[PDB]
Amino acid sequence: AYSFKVVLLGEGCVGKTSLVLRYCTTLQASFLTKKLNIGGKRVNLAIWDTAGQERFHALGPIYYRDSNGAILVYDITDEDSFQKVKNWVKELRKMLGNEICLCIVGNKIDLEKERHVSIQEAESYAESVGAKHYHTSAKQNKGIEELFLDLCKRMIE
Amino acid sequence: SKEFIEFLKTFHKTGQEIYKQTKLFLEGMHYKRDLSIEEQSECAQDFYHNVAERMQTRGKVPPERVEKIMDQIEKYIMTRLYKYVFCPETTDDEKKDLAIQKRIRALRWVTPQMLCVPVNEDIPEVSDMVVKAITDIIEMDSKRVPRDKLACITKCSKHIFNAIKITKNEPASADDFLPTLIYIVLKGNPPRLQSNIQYITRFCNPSRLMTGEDGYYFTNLCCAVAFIEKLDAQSLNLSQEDFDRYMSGQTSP
Repeated sequence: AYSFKVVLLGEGCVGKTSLVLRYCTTLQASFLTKKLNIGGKRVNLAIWDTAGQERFHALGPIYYRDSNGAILVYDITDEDSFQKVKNWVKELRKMLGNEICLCIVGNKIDLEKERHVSIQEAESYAESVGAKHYHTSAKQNKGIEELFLDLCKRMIE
Repeated sequence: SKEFIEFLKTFHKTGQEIYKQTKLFLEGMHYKRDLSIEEQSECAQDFYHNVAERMQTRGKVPPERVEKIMDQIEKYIMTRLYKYVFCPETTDDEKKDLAIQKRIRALRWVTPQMLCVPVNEDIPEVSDMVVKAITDIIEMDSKRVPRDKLACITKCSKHIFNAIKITKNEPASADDFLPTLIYIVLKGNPPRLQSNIQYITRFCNPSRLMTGEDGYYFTNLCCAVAFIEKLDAQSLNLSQEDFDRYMSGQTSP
């Protein structure tokens, strides 16, 4: 019954593509789908990748329109990538419609030795904007399933 | 038109009701022809909304066949409405078409390298994909039904995806895809581009655009056009000196 649009945010270098490929010969990784069953309820998930480069900054809203959820990926070793998430959240929160369900995803937790964004800053930021924070490692296939499962739960609620 | 009737006859005391409601809507549109295109579009969209719901309620039809018949409805109504609601004289659709056409023409000098396009046109198979993608986006204007215009955008995107995958040997992300679609649009300068976009927005069955692949590719086309409209020296990593020289039409990059 439920059909959900989920936008994916981040530059290529934060490893967003590996993350969604993990979850979902592949021709393209820009539009991706999953059919899910949650509490005997059927869920159609569509993942809409959005161009993360600075030159495309004004285009976000066109992509974000009518989203049900958003997955904002940053690289835990790159504080600039986290700063980008905070600006994206501001945009997502100005979208006309219902509250988009936000995930703030700290990727490459396999490089925790080299992390620049503290767990406390990331989780406290997420709470402040009504988002949820997740740790993932596309490299080691951790946290990916939990993220998408939880988001759908949240989008149903 | 004959096919629509024969199609609906299949559905018994649900097909007659849809036909009546479709005829009512179309009669409503005739008496709205002198209203604004916004008002005409709201009418069609309400109609899509209401016919779909009145099928789930007082009809009991499986959601599989529901999409299939909404496609038939859209084709009947839009085939009949096209001459009246595509690029209407009461709108700035023509004005917008000319401005984007002139803008795309002005930017004929922009290279794929400037846009960081991940396609290598020296590979014959890539070159063939690019040729097809340009033809796909050009063909959009030749189709009357929003679903068929969307199919051109979607075909174009998949030919682009092939071009990128052959060049890079990795599946395109949005970061790979969008600059390539921008480049294809710049090369194609597709006829009546804004009129096609406005028509799809105004008259496409609103559902097909919401989550599924046609919606994604259409959204990307919208992003491409918006980028092209505001493109500046900084967009292409150029000095104002070089950008202005290229814009004069007097200098090759």
